[PDB]
Amino acid sequence: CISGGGRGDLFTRHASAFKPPAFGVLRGLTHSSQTTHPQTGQLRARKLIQHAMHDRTLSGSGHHRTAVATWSYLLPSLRQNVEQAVPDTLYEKLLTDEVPLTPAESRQLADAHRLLRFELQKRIGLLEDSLADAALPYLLQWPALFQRAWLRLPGALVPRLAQLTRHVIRCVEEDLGRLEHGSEPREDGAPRSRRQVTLEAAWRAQWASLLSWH
Amino acid sequence: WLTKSNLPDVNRWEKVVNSQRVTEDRWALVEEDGVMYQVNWKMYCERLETELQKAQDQLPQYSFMMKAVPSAWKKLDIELSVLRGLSVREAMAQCKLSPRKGHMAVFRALEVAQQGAEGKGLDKEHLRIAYITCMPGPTDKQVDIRSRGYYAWKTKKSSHLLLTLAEDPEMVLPDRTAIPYASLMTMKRA
Amino acid sequence: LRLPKVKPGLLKGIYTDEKIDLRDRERLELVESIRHPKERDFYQDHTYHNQWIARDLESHQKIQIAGRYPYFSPDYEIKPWIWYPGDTVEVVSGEGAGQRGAIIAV
Amino acid sequence: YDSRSSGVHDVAPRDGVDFMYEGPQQVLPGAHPLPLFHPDNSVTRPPVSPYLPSPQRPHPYFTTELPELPHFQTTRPIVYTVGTMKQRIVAPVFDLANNVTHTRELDPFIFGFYPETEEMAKNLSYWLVRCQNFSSKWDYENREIWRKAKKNWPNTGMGMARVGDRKNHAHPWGAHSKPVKPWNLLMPTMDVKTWSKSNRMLVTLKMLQGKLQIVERLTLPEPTQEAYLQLCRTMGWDVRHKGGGALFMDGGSRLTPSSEYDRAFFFGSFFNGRNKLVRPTLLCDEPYDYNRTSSKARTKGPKGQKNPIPINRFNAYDALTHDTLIITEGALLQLEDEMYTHKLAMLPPHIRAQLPERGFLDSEVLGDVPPAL
Amino acid sequence: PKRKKNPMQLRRKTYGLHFKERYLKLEEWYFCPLCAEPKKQGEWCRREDCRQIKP
Amino acid sequence: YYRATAELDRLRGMLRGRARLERKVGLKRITFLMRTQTRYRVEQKAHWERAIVRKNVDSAAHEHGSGWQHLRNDLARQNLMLLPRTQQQLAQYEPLAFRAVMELCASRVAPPPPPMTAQVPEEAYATRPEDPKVAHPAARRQLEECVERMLCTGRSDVLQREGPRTTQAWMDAWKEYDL
Amino acid sequence: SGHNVIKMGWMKIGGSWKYSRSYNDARRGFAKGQWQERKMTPRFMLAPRVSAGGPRNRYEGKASFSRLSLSKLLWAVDTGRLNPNETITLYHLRNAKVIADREVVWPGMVLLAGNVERVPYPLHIELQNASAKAIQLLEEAGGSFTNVYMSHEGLYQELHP
Amino acid sequence: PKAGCEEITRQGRRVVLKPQEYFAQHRMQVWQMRFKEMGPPF
RNA sequence: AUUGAAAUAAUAAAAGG
RNA sequence: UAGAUGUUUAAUGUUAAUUAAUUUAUUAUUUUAAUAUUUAAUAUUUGUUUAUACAAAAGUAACUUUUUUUGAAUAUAAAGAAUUAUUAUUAUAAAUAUUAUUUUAAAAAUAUAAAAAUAAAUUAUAACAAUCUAAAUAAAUAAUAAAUUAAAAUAAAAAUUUUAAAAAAAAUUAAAAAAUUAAAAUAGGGCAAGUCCUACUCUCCUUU
RNA sequence: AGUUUAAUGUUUAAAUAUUUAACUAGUGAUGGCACAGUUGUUCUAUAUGUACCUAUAAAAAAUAGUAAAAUUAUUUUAAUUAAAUUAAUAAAUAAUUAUUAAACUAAUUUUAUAUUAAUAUUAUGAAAAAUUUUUUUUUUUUUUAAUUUUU
RNA sequence: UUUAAUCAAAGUUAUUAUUAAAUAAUAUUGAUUUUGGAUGAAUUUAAUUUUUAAUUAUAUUUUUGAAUUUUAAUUUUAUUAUUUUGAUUUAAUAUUUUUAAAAUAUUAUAUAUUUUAGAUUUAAAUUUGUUGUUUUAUAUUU
Repeated sequence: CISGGGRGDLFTRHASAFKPPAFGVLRGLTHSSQTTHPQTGQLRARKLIQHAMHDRTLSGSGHHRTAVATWSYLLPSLRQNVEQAVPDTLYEKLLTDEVPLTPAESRQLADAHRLLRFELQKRIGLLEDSLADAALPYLLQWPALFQRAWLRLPGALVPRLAQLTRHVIRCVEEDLGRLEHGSEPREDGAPRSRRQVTLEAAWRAQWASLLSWH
Repeated sequence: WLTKSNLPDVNRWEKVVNSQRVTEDRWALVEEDGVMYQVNWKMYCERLETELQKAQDQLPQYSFMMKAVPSAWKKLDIELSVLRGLSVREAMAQCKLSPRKGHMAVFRALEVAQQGAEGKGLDKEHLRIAYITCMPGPTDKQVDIRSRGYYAWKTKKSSHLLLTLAEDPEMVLPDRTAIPYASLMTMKRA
Repeated sequence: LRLPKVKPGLLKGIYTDEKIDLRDRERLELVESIRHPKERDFYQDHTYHNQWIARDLESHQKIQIAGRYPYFSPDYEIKPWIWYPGDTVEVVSGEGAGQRGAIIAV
Repeated sequence: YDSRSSGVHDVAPRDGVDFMYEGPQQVLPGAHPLPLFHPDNSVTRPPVSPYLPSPQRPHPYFTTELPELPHFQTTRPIVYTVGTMKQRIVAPVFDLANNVTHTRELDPFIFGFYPETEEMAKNLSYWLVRCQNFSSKWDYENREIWRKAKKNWPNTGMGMARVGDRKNHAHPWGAHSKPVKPWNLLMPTMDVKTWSKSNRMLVTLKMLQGKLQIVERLTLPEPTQEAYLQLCRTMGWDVRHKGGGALFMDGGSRLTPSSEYDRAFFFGSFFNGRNKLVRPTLLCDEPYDYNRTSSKARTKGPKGQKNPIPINRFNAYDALTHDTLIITEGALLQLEDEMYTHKLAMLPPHIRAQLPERGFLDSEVLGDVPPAL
Repeated sequence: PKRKKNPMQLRRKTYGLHFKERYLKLEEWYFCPLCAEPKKQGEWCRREDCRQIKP
Repeated sequence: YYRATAELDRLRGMLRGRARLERKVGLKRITFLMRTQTRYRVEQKAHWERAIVRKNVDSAAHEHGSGWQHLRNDLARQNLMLLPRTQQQLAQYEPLAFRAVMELCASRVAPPPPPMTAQVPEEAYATRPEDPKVAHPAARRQLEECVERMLCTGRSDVLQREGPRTTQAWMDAWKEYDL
Repeated sequence: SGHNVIKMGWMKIGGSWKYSRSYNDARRGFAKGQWQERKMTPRFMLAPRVSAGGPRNRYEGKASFSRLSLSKLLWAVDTGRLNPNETITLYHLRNAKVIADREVVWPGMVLLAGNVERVPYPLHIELQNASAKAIQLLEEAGGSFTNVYMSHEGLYQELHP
Repeated sequence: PKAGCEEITRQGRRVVLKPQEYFAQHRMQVWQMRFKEMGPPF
């Protein structure tokens, strides 16, 4: 996929995807003059070329494409990023003890520091949209991420991470304030609120646990 | 070149600083707000190995390439253009009635690629073929003894059969239950 | 060395979820039946030339078998043997450069 | 050309290494209004010289006796010739403790022969071909392929090409009819005229650049390699493999000249870097060739001179791949001795007839002078 | 032959009906209300029921 | 020799099923096409595209009872100096201006007189005395000629005409720098 | 990096070979040598050869001296190579590098006085058969000359004493 | 020869330096009696 | 002057119709 | 635009003195040896039924544990036309074993094979009948510069014409015919020299 | 049922197969042994000697000195284009194109003009008579441009 | 459900190696297991010739019909060659390869650049009364 990730993906093709000089240059050669001066970079002599190149990711013009825009994917995706680039062995020694890990593990702490600044900068525009229909089970890990990356949770990203983090905080307390007087979510299939007691209690528990942290 | 000896650890990147063969970290020129900042090339690849592998597995398909189907590919293709677009309920049904081997090849593959999807959590009903291709495969060679001392080499061509079963919920199917009328003179005897 | 290297099925492009090789042994009844009954293949039990002659391997075959069993060379051991069970040794290079652990067997 | 009109530079700066252009008041790394492929300042290739080379002062050395340290004269009296520099060349010699003991004239014939490129080329062109493994340049021929002798098929009745005994260069087993065997090649000849003259114009360029430095002694106090590498740190010889390294013409001390090296230094002189060690002479043997007419047809080795120059002499390839030249004062005396009878025969008659007056021709054999050092 | 065939000419074979009426045709079928498998109208099972009455 | 096979290999993308695939057969084609564009451009493209224009300005002249056979001879008679592609631009975008021309060539209006040669002024012959102070008689007139032609061109408000308001004073701008 | 196609000039590699017929003959070393001229018989077939040996047959014993200019000598005694005090012989000339050793072949030399009219200082020379005026010049100057004609081993026993 | 094959596995003949020609071949005896070249060089 | 001959019936190579 | 009056390559190009974006100007139309097509929706394959003798050489893709003798030692199956192919490899012995491979639901030419007439077995007969589909499976062969064509008429070139030009209006597909296109400046007479031929008197180096 | 020939076969079941076509009646013969290439057998065919009698095998060079065929590199910077010819005692140059170099004056516009030397290169093919259409093979891109009328 | 029929293939694949060639002057009764086997002739390769011996010049001279030059220092080192550095340095470097990606112009017939028209010898060699001779090329990569 030329240009790599139009909006969603992290991958792209910049300065490491070369220019192959020995092949029949596929498309956008509107005119035959485009052999000695293809003059790509011009925006119209580029949309002709860039579109027919490595598939502008569409799975096949009717095949099933992935649902990456939704909070039900981005945030349990970001769970695996920091749960891998920072294994719990770093999380334990950071969360529990304040003592210095070591230079190596301090690099692995900063190696993943600027790995969040990547998956954020790429998939931030998506996070704000599905914030509307985002669910509390997923609005609750947004603070629980920047811990394993060891960052204090509270255009450029900083302007937009703030307003979003302020935006989510209210929507969490709304729901938590919507829980104390919770209507009947299911009078059928589960009219007895079981597993909803502890799981939503531990939410209210684990929500304020990060507040002092943040 | 030898990756076991010419590249001991691919996470590293050997340089020469002050005539010292030092091996720093390997990075990548990942993207930013408009800058290019280097991130760990082992970390940059742990995402893609997962964020992609975790992208596809949550796509309602079952991609399934069967290699080395014993048949020529030029003949296999012509009898896969029939199945293009057919729903799996009416592809296993129309491969089981045609006479050609290429359809017996698909049916056996369209069964192994059908139960495999069940363990993948896809329904057996709303399965519908999405992509089914034919690549040339490895070939054999019989000697072909001919007259007057001549000879040739009968090549026994095989092929590959790449197939992906998409899943569409709203796939409504034409009625095939409809018994004919002349058979509905089963009233006699019952 | 220029572009990232990920799982061989993700950026390469042909992403399958279950590859099946039919040339295996398990899938013999699946191929030996797919082909027609009219496709007779002779020499099912006996070959034509004499196979109890001794023969070499393919070029690529040795190349694989020389890297697996290199000690078959004369004097592959290390000329003085200084590593013994119970020694206190640390690794140097490669995977996990710098860990310390006592030898248990050599 | 001018294809690849896009996709070269990603349109963004790097993280902390890319700087935009402030303006014409500040200066970038590397910028210079002259085309320099090896750009060097006085920090990376610092010339070891009193002054800094310049168009004003003809050479970065003293041209007049500085009176705060004793003055030595050359061994043989100096007469100026065609390519000489026509000015005194007083060069401060150094000590193994990185000091400046005394100052000493330099013979303009050897060290003041103004360089010319159309002759130092002959020095390099000779080397780049002499310094060359010939025996590796061996390919098969048509008659070394071991194939059938008969035409591999009757040329007429067959639906093939008109070819017989296919062992030729067109085929993946044949070989060139006239291939490149070692003895076909050339070891070029090089006489004493154009070898000395070339070399003397290289020890001059090594002065005009300021990379020249006379040393009292090059002995290590012990034969180790530590005393070698420690001798370079104190005396300042960057000899790392990448940084420019020294060139060591070696001839022993001033009072004890010796054409061979010092076993202390020779054994410590071996270190995998930009160090060299050469014989303390610029002249070379007269070129002969015996197999000049392929008479000995059993020979291997190139045509031409069968008396090649040994690699450890002073050439033009290591005169520049090693930046600093490091001559010892013993080496100096031998240069002035062997080149003496050379500069005298290279004078006009009317001038060669004044030498017996000016004490140039005091014959150590007729007793008219005590024997020279 | 007198020459080689360009690809636009090997596809020319696939335009007419004699090619589509040999490869690219799908048969009408239906589940035998007893034999439970697909079937064409006319050809019957071996089961004594699928053979006495003719579904 | 040099087939220019580097350049002519990118072009193999926009050819039909055979030249696009096989590199050899594509070159013999793309080098046969490119060698006939340049053969048609420098040889035959003019004489054809140059007559689709002499047909459009002509057909646009029949709508006024005239034709190219007459228009061509009378666009020149009047010294009009219009390229035959310009008359097609007017006949298609400014239909009135074209018609306005077609009325001129049909009118009985005197064409502009041929440009004059170089006339010797009388003052060139007028015998000059031995006088060093005053200028030559011919320059005092030729210079006047140059400053009138200098003010007639454009409507330059020369500092809202701050320079000498009249000509006999503009020729005295050398006395402005005397004390 | 070009092909000197005769009658056509230098040509590029990869160029046109349609007009390089006689060039493919010269490279093969094949020499016709203008042999289509059967009609006109050259001087070769019609030239009576004198002297069953030849016009300048240098048979063994032929006394063919190598010419030594006299003016080359008088230039090397004032340049300073030759000491006019001593009887100048063939040994000095070789050692004074006045004349190379490729010049000296049996019998040694010959002193020729051409475009020389006077010799100011007396000179005493041992050469093989100086010319007449070369002799008179040296004799007229007080100096003398002798003709040291000797066998081969006389030359060697003298040049390498 | 590619890298190793029956045409190089075995060992046909090998070739050494070619002897020269007589240095003065081209002053053929047939001319040294017909002609005599005279005059100054050029 | 320095070998002399034979429809040497067939071949070959030429011309001519 | 652009040096010039047109046929002997440009290069410190990650300094063969470099080390993270070289994005390296690089390719021989044909004689090479490997692959890939096209002929190829193909030609040829296709296994439901016949009558059994022995040696040797011949092979040894090959196994054996199971009864060699009353000899000690030794050895007891298998081919050759390239093949699991037109085939009783037959020196010998023989006479009632059902003793274990042959697809297909069409039509023509052809190919084998077949009642009647101008004392014998024959004719010719290019006459009924009889055998030889297709599809399914499997797949080769020679051939291949490519076409933007190719119906049809019609003039133009040392020329023999591949083209081009005017004038036309020429649709796919399968099948079957071979009219045209893809295989030599030749056949026949009449003459004259030459080689072949015979023959020696005179010719040259024969050796035996 | 062993003996000199005719169709099919036409990469064919065969790198000579099946049927057609011309005479001799084993007390004398299927190989024993034997012969071999500037030559065997020879029932004398210059037939046959292991699927091309140029026998096969090996090693090699004179072997297209032969309308032989190939001969690897764009963007350039000097021209011509058929002309020459005497076998053989003392008479200025063969000619072509090519490479490399050289010199302006009795000799007019205040015009115009490729002469000379050295070396490389000699095969591009007429027989009758009569007689003393035209300039094109080769173009950097945009325009511009003067040779058209039917019987 | 309708598709009038057509129209396209661009630019990437794992996991294992240290072999060839030339060079080096220090070995040597034939490369691929245990003779005869009677105690005997099996297992014999010798002879004054450019030979596993390999030659520093251009002159003279045999018929100039092609031929062609002499110790270099006498037991002194141009010698027949590999090893406890993947032997050394240079030069060369490969399959098992098994890998593989997408709907723009037409729709009553003249060949790419999408304003719809116009424009067309396939090359090379061959042919110097044939530029237009009567050969060659399926394509790809080496």
